[PDB]
Amino acid sequence: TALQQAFDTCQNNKAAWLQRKNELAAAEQEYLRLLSGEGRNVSRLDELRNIIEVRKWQVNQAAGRYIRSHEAVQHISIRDRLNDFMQQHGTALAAALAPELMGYSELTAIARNCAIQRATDALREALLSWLAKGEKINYSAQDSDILTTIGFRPDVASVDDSREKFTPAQNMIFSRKSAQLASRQSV
Amino acid sequence: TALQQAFDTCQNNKAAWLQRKNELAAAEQEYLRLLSGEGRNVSRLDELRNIIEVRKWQVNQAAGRYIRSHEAVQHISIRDRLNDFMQQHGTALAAALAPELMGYSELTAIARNCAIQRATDALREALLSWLAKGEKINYSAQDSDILTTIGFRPDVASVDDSREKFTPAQNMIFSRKSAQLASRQSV
Repeated sequence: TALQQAFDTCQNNKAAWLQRKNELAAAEQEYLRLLSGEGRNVSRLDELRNIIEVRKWQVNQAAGRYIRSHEAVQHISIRDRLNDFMQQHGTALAAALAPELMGYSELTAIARNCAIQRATDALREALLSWLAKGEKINYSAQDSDILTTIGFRPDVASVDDSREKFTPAQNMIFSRKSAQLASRQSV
Repeated sequence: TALQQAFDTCQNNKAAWLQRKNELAAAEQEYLRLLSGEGRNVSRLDELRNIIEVRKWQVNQAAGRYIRSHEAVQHISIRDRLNDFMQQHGTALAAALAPELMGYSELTAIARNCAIQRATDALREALLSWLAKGEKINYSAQDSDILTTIGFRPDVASVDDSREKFTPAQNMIFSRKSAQLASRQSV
């Protein structure tokens, strides 16, 4: 049931990222409205700029968390699907790889690594040959709905908000500022 | 049908390498016979040493040629077996690997390479799990005999005889010496 946990964790990350995005958008629009209002509220403008930047940092963090959760759920789905496929086709698969897979138990570390590398890149070449002809690849029937709901790739609105990286000092400063802002807004 | 050409090239390499080995052994035992005797055949001993050196070089070259041919025939057999198994179960493997394999045709170079790497090392992890659970696998049914006469690995003699390497200058000098020796023996 770990796949369901990954799925709904990704859904929660999507929800949190969207909530952060609309909060930032509302703060941006009210900041522009107040700036265009010819108001003598310099302190108000400064603290709204601070809120804007805190919201941007929170949006970046949420987008990164959602992207990593998407990667994790895709990876676990791949693990399970390939695991059952290989569990069912393993006799033929290892028969096709007998010349460099037998004796794996007693082979040395360097020999084992060389053999698995040769098997791995030969299988890579086979995958490339199969993909060359240009057919259509479909989701597994058991796990089609979850992958369709999650999507093949994360939304482009999640990668453009994570293209810039924050230094650890910036990260901790923004964490303190966000905590202070949350405490102030809670009152 | 190149597998048969690889296999009888392997057999011819047996012929050549065994001929080099037993000719070198005969020359070595004859040299030791003449050295043990009281005969003052210093020129004979010198030319015998030259012959022994060029025969060791020829044995090394033959062992290297065997290693190359054996690796080539194993690679061809692996490619053919992967082609057959992949044409058999590509739909299932694509259903397993769909989360990052569909759309590969229109993806950019870097994305294509990253997806290939992720699929490839996921398959490597699956193969490691199969090896870990400890089930033994025999050779391919279709091509069992061709790859069981040649053996799982090249002979230990072909390995330790080819362990030492020669710089290209040594290779060309030894080629010239071998040509001169062949010309002298022919007449």
